[PDB]
Amino acid sequence: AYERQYYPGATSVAANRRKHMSGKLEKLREISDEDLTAVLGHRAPGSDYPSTHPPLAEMGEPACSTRENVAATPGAAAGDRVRYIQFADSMYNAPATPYFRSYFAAINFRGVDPGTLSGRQIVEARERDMEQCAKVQMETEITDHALAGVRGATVHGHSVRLQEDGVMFDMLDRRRLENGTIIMDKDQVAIPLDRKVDLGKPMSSEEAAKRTTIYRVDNVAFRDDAEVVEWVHRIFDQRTKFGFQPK
Amino acid sequence: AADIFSKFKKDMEVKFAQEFGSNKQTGGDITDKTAKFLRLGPEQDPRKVEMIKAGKEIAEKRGIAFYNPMMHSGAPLGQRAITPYTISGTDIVCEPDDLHYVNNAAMQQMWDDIRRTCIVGLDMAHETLEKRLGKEVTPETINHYLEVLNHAMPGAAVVQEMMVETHPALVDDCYVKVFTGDDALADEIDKQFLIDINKEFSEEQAAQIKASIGKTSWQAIHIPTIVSRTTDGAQTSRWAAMQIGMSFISAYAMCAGEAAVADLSFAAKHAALVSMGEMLPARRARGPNEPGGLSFGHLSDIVQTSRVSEDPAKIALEVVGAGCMLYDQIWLGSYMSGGVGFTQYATAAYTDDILDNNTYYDVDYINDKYNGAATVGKDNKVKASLEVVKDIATESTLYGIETYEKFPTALEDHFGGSQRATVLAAAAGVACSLATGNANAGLSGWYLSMYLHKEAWGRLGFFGFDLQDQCGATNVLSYQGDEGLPDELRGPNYPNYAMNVGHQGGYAGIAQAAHSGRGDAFTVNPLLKVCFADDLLPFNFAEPRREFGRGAIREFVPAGERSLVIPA
Amino acid sequence: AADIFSKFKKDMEVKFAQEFGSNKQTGGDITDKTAKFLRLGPEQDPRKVEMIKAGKEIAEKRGIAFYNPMMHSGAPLGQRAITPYTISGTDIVCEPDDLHYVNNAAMQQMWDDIRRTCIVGLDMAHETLEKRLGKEVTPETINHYLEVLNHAMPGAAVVQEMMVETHPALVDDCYVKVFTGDDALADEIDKQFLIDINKEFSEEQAAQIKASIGKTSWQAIHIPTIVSRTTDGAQTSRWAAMQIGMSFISAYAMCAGEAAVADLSFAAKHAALVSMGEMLPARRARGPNEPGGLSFGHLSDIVQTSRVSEDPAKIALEVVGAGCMLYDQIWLGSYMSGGVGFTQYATAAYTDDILDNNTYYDVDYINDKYNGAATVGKDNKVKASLEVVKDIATESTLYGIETYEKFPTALEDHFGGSQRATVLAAAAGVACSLATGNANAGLSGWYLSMYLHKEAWGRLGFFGFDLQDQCGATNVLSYQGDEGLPDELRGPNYPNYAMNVGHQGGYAGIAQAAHSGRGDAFTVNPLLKVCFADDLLPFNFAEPRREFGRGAIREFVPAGERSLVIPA
Amino acid sequence: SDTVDIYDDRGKLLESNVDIMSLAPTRNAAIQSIIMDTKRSVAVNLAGIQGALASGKMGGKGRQILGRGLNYDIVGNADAIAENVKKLVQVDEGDDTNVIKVKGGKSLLIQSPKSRIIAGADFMSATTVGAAAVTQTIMDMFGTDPYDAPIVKSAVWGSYPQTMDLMGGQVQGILSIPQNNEGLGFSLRNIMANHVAAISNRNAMNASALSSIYEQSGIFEMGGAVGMFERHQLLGLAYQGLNANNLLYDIVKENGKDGTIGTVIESVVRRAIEAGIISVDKTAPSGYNFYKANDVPKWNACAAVGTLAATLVNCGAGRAAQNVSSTLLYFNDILEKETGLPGCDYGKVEGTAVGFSFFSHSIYGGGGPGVFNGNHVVTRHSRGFAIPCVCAAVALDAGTQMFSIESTSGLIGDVFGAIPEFREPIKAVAGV
Amino acid sequence: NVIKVKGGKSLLIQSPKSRIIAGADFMSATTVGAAAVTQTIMDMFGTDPYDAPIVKSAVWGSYPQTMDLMGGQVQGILSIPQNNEGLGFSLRNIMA
Ligand code: F43
Ligand SMILES: C[C@@H](OP(=O)(O)O)[C@H](NC(=O)CCCCCCS)C(=O)O
Ligand SMILES: O=S(=O)(O)CCS
Ligand SMILES: O=S(=O)(O)CCS
Repeated sequence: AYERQYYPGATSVAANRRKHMSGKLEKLREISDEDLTAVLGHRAPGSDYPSTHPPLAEMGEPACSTRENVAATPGAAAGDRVRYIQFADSMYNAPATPYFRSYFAAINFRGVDPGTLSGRQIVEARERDMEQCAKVQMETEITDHALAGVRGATVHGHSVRLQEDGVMFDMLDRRRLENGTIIMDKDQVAIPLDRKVDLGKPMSSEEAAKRTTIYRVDNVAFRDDAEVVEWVHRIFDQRTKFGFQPK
Repeated sequence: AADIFSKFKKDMEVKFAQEFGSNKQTGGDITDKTAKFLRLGPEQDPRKVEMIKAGKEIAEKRGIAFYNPMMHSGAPLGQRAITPYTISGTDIVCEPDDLHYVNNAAMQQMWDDIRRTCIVGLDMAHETLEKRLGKEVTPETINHYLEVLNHAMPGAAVVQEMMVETHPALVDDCYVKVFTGDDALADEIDKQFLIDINKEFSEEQAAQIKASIGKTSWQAIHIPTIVSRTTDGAQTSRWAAMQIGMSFISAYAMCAGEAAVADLSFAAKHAALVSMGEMLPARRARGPNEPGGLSFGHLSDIVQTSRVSEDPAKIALEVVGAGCMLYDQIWLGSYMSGGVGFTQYATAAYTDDILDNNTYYDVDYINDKYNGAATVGKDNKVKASLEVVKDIATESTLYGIETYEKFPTALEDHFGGSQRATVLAAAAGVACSLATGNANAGLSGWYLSMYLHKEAWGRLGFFGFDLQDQCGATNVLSYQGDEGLPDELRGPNYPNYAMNVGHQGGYAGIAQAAHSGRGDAFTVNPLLKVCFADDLLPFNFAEPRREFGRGAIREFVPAGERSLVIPA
Repeated sequence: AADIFSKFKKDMEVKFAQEFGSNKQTGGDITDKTAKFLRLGPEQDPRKVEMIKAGKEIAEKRGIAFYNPMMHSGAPLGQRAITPYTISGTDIVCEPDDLHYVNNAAMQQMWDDIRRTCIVGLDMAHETLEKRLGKEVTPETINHYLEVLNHAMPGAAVVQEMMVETHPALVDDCYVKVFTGDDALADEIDKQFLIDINKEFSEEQAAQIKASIGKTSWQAIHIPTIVSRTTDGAQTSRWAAMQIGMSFISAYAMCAGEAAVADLSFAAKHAALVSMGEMLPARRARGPNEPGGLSFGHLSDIVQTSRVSEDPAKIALEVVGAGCMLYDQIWLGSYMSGGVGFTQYATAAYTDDILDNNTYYDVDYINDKYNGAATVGKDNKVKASLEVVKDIATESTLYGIETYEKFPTALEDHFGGSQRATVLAAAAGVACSLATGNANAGLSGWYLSMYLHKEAWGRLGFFGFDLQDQCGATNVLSYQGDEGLPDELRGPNYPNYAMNVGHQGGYAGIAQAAHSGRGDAFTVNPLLKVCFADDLLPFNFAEPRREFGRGAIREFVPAGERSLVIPA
Repeated sequence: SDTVDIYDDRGKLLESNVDIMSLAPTRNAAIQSIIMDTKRSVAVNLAGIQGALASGKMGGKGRQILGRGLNYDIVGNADAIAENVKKLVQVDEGDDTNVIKVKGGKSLLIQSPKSRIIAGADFMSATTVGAAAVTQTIMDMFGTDPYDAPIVKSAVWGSYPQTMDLMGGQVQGILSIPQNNEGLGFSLRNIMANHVAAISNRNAMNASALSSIYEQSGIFEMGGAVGMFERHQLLGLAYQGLNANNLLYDIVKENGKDGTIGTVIESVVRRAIEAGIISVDKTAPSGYNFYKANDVPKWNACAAVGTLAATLVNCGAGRAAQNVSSTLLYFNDILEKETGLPGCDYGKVEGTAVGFSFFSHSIYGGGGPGVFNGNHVVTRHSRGFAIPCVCAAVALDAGTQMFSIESTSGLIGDVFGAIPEFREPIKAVAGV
Repeated sequence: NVIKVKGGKSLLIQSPKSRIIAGADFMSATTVGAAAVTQTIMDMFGTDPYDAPIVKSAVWGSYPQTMDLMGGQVQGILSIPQNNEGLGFSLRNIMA
């Protein structure tokens, strides 16, 4: 029986990376089912999930061992559309970094299609399955809602200087600090919501620095986590050697 | 190095801490992590205002919708500050839009000057005249041939009666010069036709070129830009061959169309032709002399900085700039896609002295740790190894990352992860090439940078940025058929490289760096190095980055315009 | 027919019997077999004088030899008379040099207008939004999408912050319109975006088009000429697809980059794309939308004369003119060779009403012998046979030959046998197509004309003129893999046709003639026919020959010039 | 001497103690039979020809030649046409020529005798002779006038030879045309993923099996399996492609109910340690164990199996093809971070997956997983270890794609899916 | 069959028929031949991994930047398949 170790390193950043990868994330706030559906913007809150094809139980499936041995998710079974949740995360110590959101999704959720980019990270999945993953990302420490933002388009901000109130720039102003709490009053493609969503009080810069999976020279320097630099060196060496001759 | 670091900081001050147009960025500390975003929209930028006005008027005039910033989702461009770019190594401050290739005649002309150029040997042609016709080829007959050729090449007649011809005013950029590794012949060539290798290159570099090509003679042909623009790259070698054939017929009193002429044709079109680049496979089908066929070594040799500078980093950096512009803005950003395209994917590597800062830091690090290995020399280089690559590339990348982190202005500047990846990896790769004299050690450094970058920030580039970078380290020293290749011979059609921005210009700089560190005359082809050692070409290939700046400020005069035949 | 014969004779008078410039051709009978040759040289022609002066000054300025008529073997051009050309069907008298494509903005723009154009279906993209996202597509969402698209397509941003964009003043010729065989949808499209099939075509032709394409909707995309000139033809479909993708993302509030977007990409780039032409094999390697891939039916449909004329001969003759210009002057005369090129190989088919004379004689002959078979109709045609081809093509060729013999001016005009062969065979082929409604009966007539021509004069064309013509008759009705093909689907890459001047424009006219004689809306592709039924394009595809004349008199305004960013 | 036991798609033992060298495309009779049949066979759409003849719609998108209509009952004469086509396609009486009527006469399977492939440089004779046979047959059967011959010809051949292919024609094979090859030895890699899934009848593991056979036959023709690289590629073919030792099946099964990309990594690393293929090289201060591969080609094969197993689990759970691009990326990326060992193909599966993800989620090109193939610029880079997963992913899709199997590969699946060795490739290679 | 010709200045490399039987076309003769020579030189002369690209391109030339082995040292009687103008043309691409 193999116990996964996930990631090297012995700093707070490496420890936080293992927390994200293993899905051991502290719940910090609550979002209702309807508010989650509202911010995602794929259907009216509380409405039935639209479908892209009939339920598996209705149309039937080919009989092969994989379909028999691999259980379809509730979203696949229902024939849901594949929809998404996408985040931008500030490089100024947002808890999340793009690759580690994707690892979080790949390791802890079934039937997911994560994508990593510098300014955006996305999980595509059958809509109801996606909402399960979305809820954890919205509620737990993997997201600070000042330093991050749910953005399905026009994502610019991850590398831009922070606003003086500690909130990451949004071209389309979907969420901001109001009375010491983060309010989101548009969905992730910036269509105004009927009801604004309280995404809770932001982390202090101090707490963000402790919870972040990003290295920075003025918090926890990458150079100082020798194990992770060595890991890179070992992967590099081995890839180079085995490309010449796999021995 | 200190001077470049000061230049980088000045760039950040100009870009972020003093107003550009009406963006109201009237002050600030370039190390500050925070900023105020004014939500001014596109009107903060005078070029954008000009574009909006033109878009409105043209839409009204032509009767169908056109440029309109309000069609942008959510809000128009410029909700944060629209800020300028300074061309690296210069004080030329540019409107961002003026660096889009469509808006920049210098950028378009650099490509036209490459596209409309090929090199054709003379020796085979002369052997043909000697063997088949019994003709005696002398300096006199060659000089007469060259004057006939420089009449014929732009599109003028030498044999038939009742010919129409191209208007000289439309094709004034078309000409043919010659060069030769035979010093005795070079002394006899009418100087108006000669690219003098002994004059244009240092004694060491001239020796390398002449030893490489031997006592052989070559034509540097540049066909009309207006023709290149009407047609394509594959036009070039055909155009050159037609008028070479006509000029041999006329100058040597051959039958105007005999069997021996066909040998001159095959010599000019195939046997003694050197193209800028070769054809591309079906999915990206293109004939010769298109950007995808242009090997990284060939671009390094078209760029003339190696001839006029003794600074190996400067030489590499000019090639990076030229390559990022051509390969990303015109090739990948237009030929292979289009639209708004990839201006700033490229500008990150030739503006605001950020790449230069990382690179010159590396040079000092290498010189300090490796007994001046980054200074010009062939016998002061470090043996390429995994150890040396890991040392230099890791140090390079850590410094570059720390600079982005200590200067939030630099991070906002290169806002895309791909831009930062290109800069960090280019510096690391160029550094490894400089220290080792091994271009593929440079490639290894490039890929190691990407790997360190990814783990440092938990992000790298865009969705498909590191297809080649994850295939990268393992394919550097592979000798498998479609994997192995020296970087000098690699290019945009090397399978891993065939798609994605942010790389090809860097690889060209890495190829160049391996040879500039050695003081080599060329990176892979002396024929191209000499061909473009010529100030008559409209684009100054010795200063490609600065040329882009001259284009931005509308002081670059291109060839190929049609105002002569256009109404008032 | 009488009126065209009078135009022909008038053209001979203008060309030969009244002096042009200072050529001193002040009199003479156009049937005279003799002339005096004054040995005046190039100075007899005012354009040549202008060119000489320009070449002299530019050579002096740039410091290397240039245009100089004295470099011509033996003597400079014009030891006989340099005489003008009149564009057929017009009174536009041209300087011969002004009809070289390099010197003619109308010719260059015609190619650019074809090169920068592609057609992309909307239905599959709409089905993608429906199925994957559950989107409802309405005329409202389509009209919004189209306005977003016409902002985005020229090179402007709709999603990202901090984008640079193409200057609207440089790309004002770029736009996207739509057309649809769904009348109900057509009624709801904002008219600024619509190519109205019912408005632009007669009711019969509109019915044929709508029956052909069904209730399907299409985008007619024309990307910027400045981009087309910087890049190539294979650029066009990529450019179109990029901005179609961005506009669907923006207009329908998709994720800016999700799996469904890739389906839109494949649809735009492959599954719902109609190119002007397909890629070419390795020896003449080129991607899509180059002249070699442009089938004869496709050119016939790009040319818009069929829509605005009821004269089947006129419609075929305009396609011949457009084809001879494009295929011989730009394609074979530049892309595939270059230099002075093939201006007069092409002008022979669209100047001095010689081809028109032979063709209209044929129309009268056919109508008188075959109960008006050359008048517009589908049920009045003669069954294609060796009998009918032999009758029409023999009569056509004998008349044309005898006209060259009765008017020595006509013979001296078309001084090359290839020119005469193109004219005689085009007339005979168009005639056979008009009479039968069978384009390959037209091809048979073309080849028979060549065979009769050869035996009549003991000569035909240039050295390799009749490679395809000796392969011709036998390959017309072959059904072997690389031999058989309807003329409508043939093009410059049909193996026999791949090399030689004086044919491809004729074959295009022959393809058109089979369908113009029937009154057909199109020759092979309704999508191209409707795409170019649009007066916003700078080139008037309804009258290509006259447009070449507008270009010769410097009254054609091209797109894609860079004046805005060039210094004064 | 590396041997494996071959298990089928349902995890049942087929053959024990099979030398992996016997599985080489260059030695294996079943694989060579699949290659020969792929080379020598084409599908002809008879209903398409009939429609093209009647309407003039031939030669490409939008094309129609007006006024040249021929009303031939092609489909109603399908049996007589098949018979005459066989007479023309065959080289000797009673040879291995096979012409079969498909879908009630709407299409034909035309299998040239192997003699045409033996006497040919490549595989295009199947297309050219097939098209010629059909063209001649229609010309004779319906008494076409010579001046209508061009119409009958192009109904079958489309725009060839103006185009390089039979664009807008009615003849298709599993392969493309040789000129579409990006590299040398790439012909058998230019097979659309939707084709393979169609032929497999949407059986995921048989799809990845057949794809593996094609891909490795390509790598072998590329000269990418010479010397030490032969064992390297054959371990991959055996384990990832042919379910060697039931490893693929067992890993999928134990992760099938609740498994993710992440749990498949646990299965792969646990089994690799159990087999002695990898062991701890060094333990860092944090407790992190850096591993070393004791058999590098075998470790690569473990990673190859894991990549496919993760695809079957993650695409299987979603019944969605698109999950394959991220699966290939993150299985290998996360595997490297778990172990300190390089992922499959030493980064090249991960790399392929990065661009493959991008070009299946962006504006720039590509498309859904089904359009990709080993000759595609996006997905060529890995040495055969990525595309088999793509074929399996496409097979598992329940209906999320615009460019589905039916859309692109309906004719191919109908014409070729009935060939036993093609539909059951693991059983074919095992010798049943 | 591998034969030394011209006193060792060149080799004839004939692949076994099995490589042609298992192949779609004929390029396996070139790629396997070149791969065999490349591997043999790498081993025989103890080439350091960072010099492997130089040994490889001495044999393969500019492949895979070019579609052919341009500037390499391997030739056959045929060309490469992508140079075919038509379908079935490979055996026709042999210069006189
Ligand atoms: C719509 C897509 C999906 C796709 O396939 N391509 C896009 C868009 C496309 C469009 C954007 C133009 C427009 O706004 O209409 C163009 C210009 C290509 C074109 N069609 O001309 C482009 N990308 Ni993109 N794109 C870019 C970038 C990026 C970076 C931006 C990150 C940030 O924080 O701002 C991210 C990827 C990443 O996170 O790494 C990115 C994504 C995307 N890129 C996401 C949209 C993301 C968003 O919603 O904002 N681009 C860059 O990082 C720099 C270069 C820059 C390109 C323009 C230029 O080079 O000047 C542009 C290049
Ligand atoms: C993949 C391929 O596209 P297709 O899948 O064939 O449609 C290819 N495009 C590109 O590689 C475009 C690259 C430049 C734009 C993205 C840069 S990161 C091409 O058009 O030939
Ligand atoms: O967002 S994507 O990485 O697909 C495109 C970057 S320009
Ligand atoms: O004289 S040749 O027929 O070879 C060339 C005609 S332009």
